[PDB]
Amino acid sequence: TILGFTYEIRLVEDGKYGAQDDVNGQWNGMVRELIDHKADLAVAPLAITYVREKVIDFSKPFMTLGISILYRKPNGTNPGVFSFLNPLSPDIWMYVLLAYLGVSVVLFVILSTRIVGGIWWFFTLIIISSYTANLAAFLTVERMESPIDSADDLAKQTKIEYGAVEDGATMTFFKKSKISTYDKMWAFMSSRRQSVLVKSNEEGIQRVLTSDYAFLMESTTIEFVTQRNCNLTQIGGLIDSKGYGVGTPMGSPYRDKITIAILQLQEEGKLHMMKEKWWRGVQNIGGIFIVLAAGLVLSVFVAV
Amino acid sequence: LSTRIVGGIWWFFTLIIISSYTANLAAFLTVERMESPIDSADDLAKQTKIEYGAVEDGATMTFFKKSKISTYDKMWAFMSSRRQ
Amino acid sequence: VQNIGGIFIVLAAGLVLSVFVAV
Amino acid sequence: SPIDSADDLAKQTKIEYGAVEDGATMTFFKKSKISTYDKMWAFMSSRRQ
Ligand SMILES: C/C(=C/C=C/[C@@H](C)C(=O)O)[C@H]1CN[C@H](C(=O)O)[C@H]1CC(=O)O
Ligand SMILES: C/C(=C/C=C/[C@@H](C)C(=O)O)[C@H]1CN[C@H](C(=O)O)[C@H]1CC(=O)O
Repeated sequence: TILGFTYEIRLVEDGKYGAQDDVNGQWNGMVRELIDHKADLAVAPLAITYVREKVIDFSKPFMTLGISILYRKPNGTNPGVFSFLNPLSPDIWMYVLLAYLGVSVVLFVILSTRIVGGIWWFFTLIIISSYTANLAAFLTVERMESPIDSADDLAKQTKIEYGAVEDGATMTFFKKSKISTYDKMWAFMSSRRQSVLVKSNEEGIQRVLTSDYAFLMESTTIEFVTQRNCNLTQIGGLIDSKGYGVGTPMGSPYRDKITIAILQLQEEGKLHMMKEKWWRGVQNIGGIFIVLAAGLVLSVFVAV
Repeated sequence: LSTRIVGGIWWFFTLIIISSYTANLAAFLTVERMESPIDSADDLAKQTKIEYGAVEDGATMTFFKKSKISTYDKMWAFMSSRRQ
Repeated sequence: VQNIGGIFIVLAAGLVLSVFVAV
Repeated sequence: SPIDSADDLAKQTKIEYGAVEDGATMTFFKKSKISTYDKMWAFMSSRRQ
């Protein structure tokens, strides 16, 4: 509507983006389809990398983004309704019930009262001391466990599997990266090549749903997969800033008018409205209150 | 015996809520005392959670450019990779 | 168990001693 | 915990450590195949005075 050109959409024959093979230097995907002038405009969301900018021409990026880490929501901890069997296991509960039965059967025949009260005192103090120590240890081992906040915590671990789509920046960005943690990421990608280098974004989503997987993927599509699926989460900030631009052949005379039109659309903020249109659209303690209420209503029922 | 068991469950209730309070405070104090901040120059070059940079190009940046230590050189490469 | 069973054993021995006191 | 070997002081930083200025003790962390000895070299370079 802003330039008056008529256009026809044709699917590329291999269904993949612009990459190259190192065995011959031949590009394939978007770049090979664009150097031979088979198509002119590449509106498909390509990344503005370095070597793909060097080979073929890009417009100005109409929006920016980065790579980030997709993870399963760690919602495995929930007390729920009652469920106080898990803290202070019922072996201890039947032990103290047998102790209460023993003091109840001694209570019929009862200088004796002072020592019975004393042994009851330090028995209850030792029991409550052990329970407070165990609960404090349990809370400080639960609180010292944290989710993987960013890429450094994922670099510290190796048990949770991680990876990205095969080629297309990601690990080819990591081999063009001298950061030692990201060098360890690239060494992991080389060492664990044969399991997690899935090209499809569907199975890269699907491996997070089934397995304990982290998936390195585009920060824009985080919004789409979190609007669709509410069981997923984003961890980490933004690694490095990239963008989505328009792919043109080298020396295309239309490209200057295309980026002037992109800046004209961004002058009024035209992109944001259809971006939002297409892209948006203590209980562990609570049981003892019920226990005290049941005991109070039992005392009320036996009092009358 | 009814007043005795009401007093017993009252002492038990305040006992268990102070027990949970002590466990919560002990966990909070243990996490706070085991938490340590960053002070060394290697404590920023080790992870990517903290980003950093110099004022501009010049004596700050050319010292890390000439870093043969491979400790300032690693953070130099990190800040060089995302100079924008 | 372990510590708790030993505390139970000590409690039973003290109960036996209190019965011996009560005679 | 008390100190047990060089890997425990490799991650440690509150206890400073060093060696002779010029000698053969330098060349263990000048050339090494373990990154912990590189961390001790970083410890020497940060505390060269
Ligand atoms: C998921 C993906 C895979 C690319 C794979 C390689 C082998 C390719 O065909 O260039 C694409 C999606 N669009 C991205 C882009 O080009 O911006 C690219 C991945 C990426 O570069 O972040
Ligand atoms: C035992 C020893 C002691 C230190 C000597 C220094 C203080 C000196 O007089 O230069 C020597 C042995 N040869 C080493 C050297 O090559 O200087 C040095 C030990 C070392 O510092 O590695």
